[PDB]
Amino acid sequence: TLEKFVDALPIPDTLKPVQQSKEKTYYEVTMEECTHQLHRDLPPTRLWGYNGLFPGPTIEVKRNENVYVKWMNNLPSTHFLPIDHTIHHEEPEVKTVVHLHGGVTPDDSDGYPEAWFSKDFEQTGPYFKREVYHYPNQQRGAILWYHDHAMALTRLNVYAGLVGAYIIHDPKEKRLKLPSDEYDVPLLITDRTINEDGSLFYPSAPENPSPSLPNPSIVPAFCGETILVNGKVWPYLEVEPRKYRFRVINASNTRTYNLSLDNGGDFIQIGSDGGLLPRSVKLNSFSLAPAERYDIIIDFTAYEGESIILANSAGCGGDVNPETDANIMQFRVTKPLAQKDESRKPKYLASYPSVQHERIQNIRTLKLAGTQDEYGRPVLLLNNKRWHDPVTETPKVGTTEIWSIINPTRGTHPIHLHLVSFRVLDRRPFDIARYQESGELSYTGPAVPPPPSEKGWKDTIQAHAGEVLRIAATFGPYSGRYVWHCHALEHEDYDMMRPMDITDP
Ligand SMILES: [Cu+2]
Ligand SMILES: [Cu+2]
Ligand SMILES: [Cu+2]
Ligand SMILES: [Cu+2]
Repeated sequence: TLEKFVDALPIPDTLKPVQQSKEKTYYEVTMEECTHQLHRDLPPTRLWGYNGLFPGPTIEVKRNENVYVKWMNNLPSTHFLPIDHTIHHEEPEVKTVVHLHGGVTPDDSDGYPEAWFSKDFEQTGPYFKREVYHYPNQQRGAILWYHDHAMALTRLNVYAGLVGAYIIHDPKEKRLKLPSDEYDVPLLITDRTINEDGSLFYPSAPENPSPSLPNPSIVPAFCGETILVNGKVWPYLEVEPRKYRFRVINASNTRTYNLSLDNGGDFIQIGSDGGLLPRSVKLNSFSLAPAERYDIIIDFTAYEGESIILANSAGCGGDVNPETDANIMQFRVTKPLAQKDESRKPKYLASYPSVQHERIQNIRTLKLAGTQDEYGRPVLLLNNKRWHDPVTETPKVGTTEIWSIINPTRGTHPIHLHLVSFRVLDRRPFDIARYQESGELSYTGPAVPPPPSEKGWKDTIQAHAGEVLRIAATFGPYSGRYVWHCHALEHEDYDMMRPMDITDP
């Protein structure tokens, strides 16, 4: 296997605006097929990248900054990864649309899966309205990220390399003196399988495919043989002996990570998907499913000279392998201090979400289910509805709902709602067999409130097997057509995604 920790961690450059005034910031980002070396010992890999980079440029904005991004497709007319033509029913082969994950965004700038476009916008999907997306950024400071969201192609376009970081800085948070600038570093984690010739491998069918299966065929899960951070295989990062802030993003298709430091050191979590936690949390490990973000401080002050592995204990399709996927990256505490560490790790960070006292307008019960298709493949469904079925999740703008998510399946699903961030209320285990036979919900234990890591704002949430997860969301400030879905991309594409209409009655 590839030798670990021989390439330095890339830190994507921050994107520069094409035009900027006090009133408007304007960016242009063009999707390009390019080649990049992913490891010292590999030939360059053909990838799809925003501005031809993998990951894409980091975009940094201020809270309330009036931002526009013209996302453009300049990709080849043929994909290089295997397309399954049976999962969606003349359209172009390569369709793209950019979604700002976590963005409080008007609906026509949200990257609806059917708002896709081909090269130069030559062909556009039925929900396409505009070329230049508008991000008003009227939301809490947080780690966001942007990625492709095209109908029935999301798992492929994201795997190809179409992911990047987007950070909203709220100037009100500056007084906290959290590690900043060079000491504030995004970590986009993506698992990949790479052929000897350097080319990406993505499966064209399940292992030992039934003769009944189409070719190519979608698979329900992808587990990569190798882990990359910021577009390099098992990299090292030279750090100063001081406090760093890391914006940890799971940009993988399926894989969940459970992260720790191999010297037994602690993380201090300061933020979740939706921004700063009300109080900092000391953690020895944390779970990170697709699309979740952790905003953490690691304090290297006492560890000068040491090499510390960011390790992983979560399996993907089996037990973790000590020599491969148990490793994410390596910190080397060998960079001389550039200046005094004047950063802080404060306990008191932000207002509790619980200060809010919104009236519960609706309690929405939702189930994670699915069926089997004519080929014998599993089709994962929210409420046993297809993406194309008439909309059923129709919250009213400005109102608050409790969503009760029932998971009788064998696995976790990282459920994501567009537009909003939400509070986690509790998780409660239930009798799966009884639910499957009668549809009746019989609890097998008391409700468990969220751990401190989940006492802030979330937008992607692990709904574990055999549990009912309750979340509370206020639907706004915008009305329009959004979505909600499982963020395991293999599930999302077939067919665990539903429209979500926020109505203005
Ligand atoms: Cu996303
Ligand atoms: Cu999203
Ligand atoms: Cu799923
Ligand atoms: Cu989405």
